[PDB]
Amino acid sequence: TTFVALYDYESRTETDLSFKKGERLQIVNNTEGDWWLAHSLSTGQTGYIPSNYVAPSDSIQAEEWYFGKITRRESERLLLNAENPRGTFLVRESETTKGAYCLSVSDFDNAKGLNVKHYKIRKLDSGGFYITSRTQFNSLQQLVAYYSKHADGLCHRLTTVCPTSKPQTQGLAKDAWEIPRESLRLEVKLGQGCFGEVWMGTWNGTTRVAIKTLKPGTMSPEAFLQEAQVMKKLRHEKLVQLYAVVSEEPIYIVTEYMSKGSLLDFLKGETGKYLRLPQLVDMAAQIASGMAYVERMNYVHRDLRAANILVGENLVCKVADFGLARLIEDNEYTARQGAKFPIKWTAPEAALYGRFTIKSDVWSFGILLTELTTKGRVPYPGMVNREVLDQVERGYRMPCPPECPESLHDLMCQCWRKEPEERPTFEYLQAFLEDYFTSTEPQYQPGENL
Ligand SMILES: Nc1ncnc2c1ncn2[C@@H]1O[C@H](COP(=O)(O)OP(=O)(O)NP(=O)(O)O)[C@@H](O)[C@H]1O
Repeated sequence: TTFVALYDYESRTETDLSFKKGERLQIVNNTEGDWWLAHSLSTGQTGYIPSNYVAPSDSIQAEEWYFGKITRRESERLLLNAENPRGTFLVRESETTKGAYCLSVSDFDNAKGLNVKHYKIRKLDSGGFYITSRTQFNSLQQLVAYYSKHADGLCHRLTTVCPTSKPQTQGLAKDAWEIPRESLRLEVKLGQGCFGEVWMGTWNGTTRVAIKTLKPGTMSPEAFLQEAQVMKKLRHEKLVQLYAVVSEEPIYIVTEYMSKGSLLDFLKGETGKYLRLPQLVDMAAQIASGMAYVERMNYVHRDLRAANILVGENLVCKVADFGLARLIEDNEYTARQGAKFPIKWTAPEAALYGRFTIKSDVWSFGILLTELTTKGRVPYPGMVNREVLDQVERGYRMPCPPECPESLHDLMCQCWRKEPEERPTFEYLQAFLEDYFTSTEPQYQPGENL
């Protein structure tokens, strides 16, 4: 009946419990959802813990190398990390065959360099588990134990478990949402937007967070609180999580801190000097993935651009600042006008008639695509804000960027169709970009290569 910690966790409050990976814990109350009351069997300490940091003892989820429901693409990003020795692996659920699993392994070819090999694990009618029919096992852990000693047909002996980063807890702590202004300490100014500032800081003197401040008069706290309730329910690995808020003016917005900064700045400079097409297309794919979730949830971003995409380790990109723009009470901004309104990323029907939809976000994604292929160069280079809308209304569209493949420029043009409903979906954009360089995420090795 005991559980086991999958990761190390540091206590953030007076009532939660710290633990180290591998510690055995007794859930002495699970009547909650994301935060459970636990008791450490080794230390005797009690306290709340994030439910996504533990797994039932002896379960397959308890296995260090079992990544469960991770896609083939996501598993590849993790395995291809430069630090990973050859033979680094993970096991996950197969996407094409229900009930089946998959062993993904990192390999190096002197005529292909670093690469990932995928092997589908089928479970017979009897009960055996196998990659090759000439070798079956009664369990996934038995299989893994075998190939850790002998490659036996695999690209390399299983050597190291794929490392990963601690998952985000849902909320800063149990029941924390509308928090006291004094629970935060601002430490490093990260930037100054148009309606406030952003700082790297600390919550409760223990947790690293990002804090955005809104100048009084920007938007009504009441409307803000209603909208924050909606955004709070949006959870996806390619969306920056909203942690907590201080609803009274000056309004505070606490989200997860992205150390690598914005995509725009990462695009310009030295960080993006040797950035090649395959990298830029993968970042675009991640962005389309988060926006497809937004699409599935029937939500609307309203301010999509490279400045609003954040970067993390493993070239991870996350969609930020969604929903807020709609609350701005600024008179000029409300009329899609002013030096504060991002007209260069706005679809004509949104600017002209205020018709903001997932389709106008698709138009914005097309513009973002140009920043990604021009090292962050500003859209419509020779045009001033005040003349952009009239030009685009008459049919003007940016030409193919220098060095950008025409095929990608064609995608942008689809996103910029005059008819919003003729514009592609984010589901489509994600699939197109993920499979851009011949790779619809298929192909599994056969079995015995020698
Ligand atoms: N969660 C975060 N983690 C790290 N840095 C962040 C984070 N959020 C914002 N920033 C940084 O802060 C600046 C953004 O401030 P912000 O007020 O959001 O301006 P913006 O980029 O101009 N767009 P907008 O907010 O739509 O007007 C950029 O330097 C970002 O890198």
